[PDB]
Amino acid sequence: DDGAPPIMGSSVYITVELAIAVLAILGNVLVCWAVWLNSNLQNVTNYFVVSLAAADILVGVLAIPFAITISTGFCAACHGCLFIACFVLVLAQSSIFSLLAIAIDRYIAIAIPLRYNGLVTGTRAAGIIAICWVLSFAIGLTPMLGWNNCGQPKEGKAHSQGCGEGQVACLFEDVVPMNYMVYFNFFACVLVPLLLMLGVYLRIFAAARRQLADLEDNWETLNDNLKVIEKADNAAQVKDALTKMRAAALDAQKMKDFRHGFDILVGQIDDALKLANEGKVKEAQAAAEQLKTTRNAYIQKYLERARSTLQKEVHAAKSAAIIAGLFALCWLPLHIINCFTFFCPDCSHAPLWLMYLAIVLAHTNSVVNPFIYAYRIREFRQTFRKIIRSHV
Ligand SMILES: Nc1nc(NCCN2CCC(c3ccccc3)CC2)nc2nc(-c3ccco3)nn12
Ligand SMILES: CC(C)CCC[C@@H](C)[C@H]1CC[C@H]2[C@@H]3CC=C4C[C@@H](O)CC[C@]4(C)[C@H]3CC[C@]12C
Ligand SMILES: CC(C)CCC[C@@H](C)[C@H]1CC[C@H]2[C@@H]3CC=C4C[C@@H](O)CC[C@]4(C)[C@H]3CC[C@]12C
Ligand SMILES: CC(C)CCC[C@@H](C)[C@H]1CC[C@H]2[C@@H]3CC=C4C[C@@H](O)CC[C@]4(C)[C@H]3CC[C@]12C
Ligand SMILES: CC(C)CCC[C@@H](C)[C@H]1CC[C@H]2[C@@H]3CC=C4C[C@@H](O)CC[C@]4(C)[C@H]3CC[C@]12C
Ligand SMILES: CCCCCCCC/C=C/CCCCCCCC(=O)OC[C@@H](O)CO
Ligand SMILES: CCCCCCCC/C=C\CCCCCCCC(=O)O
Ligand SMILES: CCCCCCCC/C=C\CCCCCCCC(=O)O
Ligand code: NA
Repeated sequence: DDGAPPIMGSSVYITVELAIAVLAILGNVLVCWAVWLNSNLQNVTNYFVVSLAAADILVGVLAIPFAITISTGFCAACHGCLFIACFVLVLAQSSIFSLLAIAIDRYIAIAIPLRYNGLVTGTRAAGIIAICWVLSFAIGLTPMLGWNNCGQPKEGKAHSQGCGEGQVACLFEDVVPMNYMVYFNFFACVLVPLLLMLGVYLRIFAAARRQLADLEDNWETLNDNLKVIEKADNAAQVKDALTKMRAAALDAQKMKDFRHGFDILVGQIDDALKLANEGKVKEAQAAAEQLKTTRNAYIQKYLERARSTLQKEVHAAKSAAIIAGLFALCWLPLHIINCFTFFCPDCSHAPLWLMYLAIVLAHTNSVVNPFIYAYRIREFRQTFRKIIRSHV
């Protein structure tokens, strides 16, 4: 009619989809290759990273070819059409499970580092990954379980396209119910987990900030109470300061040169405490001055290393949170459009070109994670360089 031949816009959409598919495959194969090759990348966190890269490889290999297919409106048995339409929901759900697992993994690592290695193992991670893939199929293919529009085929459209008996024009919104897409897929299965992830990341950053402040508080307490002892004028004041220092030292103690340093510190505090209890103020103060040598030669090195470890965990959690935020940024437009279609039947449907933009944007998310790893994680970046240099 008055509209341009459909193959022209179709050709642009399909070409862009194929470009995205190539890049999603290439980048995420590289991710999987790096983890396979580099033992420094083989940890539980990165097993979920690989599960996420696998979902993104399958966006390129399967979901994008399926999206290209369903954009034609080809004649199909309705339940086969549903599979074509819904398989991408499986991969998105799997991604959400991987993203949530990564957040939780980093929370356990910062909140209870002493039991992380005993609690979060590779064997348990592989079990969780398998369970999450099964649940992703069940959630994303729930329309194949009967929550579909196949009982109400658009017969006039099927007839105009010459479809056979029992077939429909395979179009996403004709077969997939929008109440499923909004209430079940978006609200329950996407939005709630993303808000949960946000809460987990808030807890991670709050715990890091609290632990860093506790490190500096213990350091300040050590130096303040040293001054208190130096300008004390009786044995009772030295004793009070040393008793608070001994509790802090044990509290900071909670590796061989680390343990020797705290062993020295507590012993030296005990030395001065014994002199103080005998009422020997000058001798107690001189004994407490020895603590400065231990503080410079050991304690300050522990403080710097503890701080450095925490800042690396903050940096790693920020990298993970960026990937979760980019998943939300890339998928929200499509979900929001579905909300308008569903909740505002008096509003004109979002136009075809905008839907395809939103679909392309969702698919582009399967391209971006390898770049975040390359730019933010040195161990990935260096391994990528080795693979590319040695093999391309
Ligand atoms: N909703 C939706 N559609 C499609 N494809 C059909 C596009 N067609 C939808 C109708 C539109 C139209 C415009 C003006 C007048 C009538 C009709 C044309 C354009 N694919 C999807 N994927 C996800 C999706 C996956 C995860 C969350 O949402 N929603 N969705
Ligand atoms: C392991 C991988 C590579 C295999 C991929 C198999 C895919 C391509 C197969 C599995 C099930 C198939 C669908 C099953 C039924 C129908 C209904 C029919 O009227 C049109 C084709 C259609 C829509 C098929 C398209 C192709 C399909 C999606
Ligand atoms: C054994 C594994 C590896 C195969 C992968 C399973 C998927 C891709 C295939 C296997 C069998 C397929 C189904 C076989 C037959 C039909 C009946 C038709 O009316 C609609 C499609 C539908 C419902 C297919 C949907 C997709 C399907 C579930
Ligand atoms: C997730 C972040 C980036 C926000 C994205 C907001 C996008 C998805 C929003 C902002 C403005 C919105 C549009 C505002 C008005 C209309 C006209 C109505 O007849 C159909 C929906 C439609 C076309 C909306 C679709 C969704 C929309 C494009
Ligand atoms: C934390 C944030 C990102 C959650 C996402 C917010 C979503 C659920 C919000 C943002 C804008 C909202 C839409 C804004 C306007 C309208 C038009 C109205 O006639 C029906 C509801 C509808 C369609 C809203 C539905 C819900 C909506 C899509
Ligand atoms: C149409 C059907 C298409 C096929 C869909 C199949 C989707 C299932 C894909 C699953 C990919 C999962 C890969 C994820 C692999 C993660 C690595 C791992 O778990 O190893 C850790 C342990 O070994 C350490 O002890
Ligand atoms: C690495 C393996 C990747 C798989 C390659 C497949 C790429 C082909 C892309 C899209 C499939 C085209 C489907 C055409 C729909 C039929 C149109 C119609 O019947 O009207
Ligand atoms: C569509 C919603 C899914 C419905 C709920 C399904 C219930 C599955 C829940 C948890 C799985 C727990 C893992 C148990 C592993 C058992 C392994 C074994 O028996 O050998
Ligand atoms: Na993904």
